[PDB]
Amino acid sequence: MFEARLVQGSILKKVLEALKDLINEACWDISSSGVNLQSMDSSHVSLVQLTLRSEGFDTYRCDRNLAMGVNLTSMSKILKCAGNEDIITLRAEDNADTLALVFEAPNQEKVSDYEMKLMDLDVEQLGIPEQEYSCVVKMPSGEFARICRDLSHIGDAVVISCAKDGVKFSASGELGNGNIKLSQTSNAVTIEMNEPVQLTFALRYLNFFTKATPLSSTVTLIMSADVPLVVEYKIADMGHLKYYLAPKI
Amino acid sequence: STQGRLDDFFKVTG
Repeated sequence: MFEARLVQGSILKKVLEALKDLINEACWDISSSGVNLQSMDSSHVSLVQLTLRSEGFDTYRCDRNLAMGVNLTSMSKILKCAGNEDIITLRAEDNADTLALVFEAPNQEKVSDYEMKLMDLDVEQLGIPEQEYSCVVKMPSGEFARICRDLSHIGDAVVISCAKDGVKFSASGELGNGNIKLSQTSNAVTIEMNEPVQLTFALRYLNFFTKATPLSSTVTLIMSADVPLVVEYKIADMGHLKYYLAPKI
Repeated sequence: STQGRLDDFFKVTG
């Protein structure tokens, strides 16, 4: 049987709050090492890669390696029924068509048991050439979210450009045009440029990603010429949440 | 000008 117990249930709540809007269906890969997930939106414009190492769990067991197809909308709803300090436990049989979620209230007197149904899914194989670390940006996750929200009012897309003055985000609309410039001096925002890069992206998806903001204090942006953008959030020494995004033209 | 898809950059099969 599979059994994964997590003390900080907030993490799982936060995870699905991030995915549900970006992705509806997804397959959960389980192993002796931990929990992983990988799926692309219907438009294949974006890809998600989740990693949750077993060592992060208070109690972990996985006899047989699994691949659980799931409705993330249906699954996020169940996690609404969880509190931010409920110990969450996931449970399933070696041959599972259902997934069991158990929330333990900290009051030590309330225990919820939700059991959801799985779906048969067509998984995708990939496919990735490893990044040229042409331009990399470490900065507060909130600030990134703010930036994406601001320019979302201006236009439908953003132009990101690197230099050693720093990195720059630009949007344009019938209203006007706006440019936010970021410079390094800490320490905190950090810009490591090896080459000047310049690409365009859709703000819609960036605004989806930023709902993963609560997971990390910082966000990382790996950018390379004519290859998809990478947006990474670390998950408290438990793993990482990685967003891939395809540019335009 | 036109939104790209990851299949154009990554190798996708299923």
